[PDB]
Amino acid sequence: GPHMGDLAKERAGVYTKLCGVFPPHLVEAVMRRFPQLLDPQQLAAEILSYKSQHLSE
Repeated sequence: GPHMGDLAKERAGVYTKLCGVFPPHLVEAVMRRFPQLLDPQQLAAEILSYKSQHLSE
């Protein structure tokens, strides 16, 4: 997927729901991880690891 155009519609709705699944500081970050894949549940998977990696003892 070299070109871009339809992704705008996905990220639009996806991000909207992200506000109800995770905070902005997270989404805004994870969004950089999957610049080609923007999903409500998918983004959750990445965050699950990102958080666990920065979890106290």
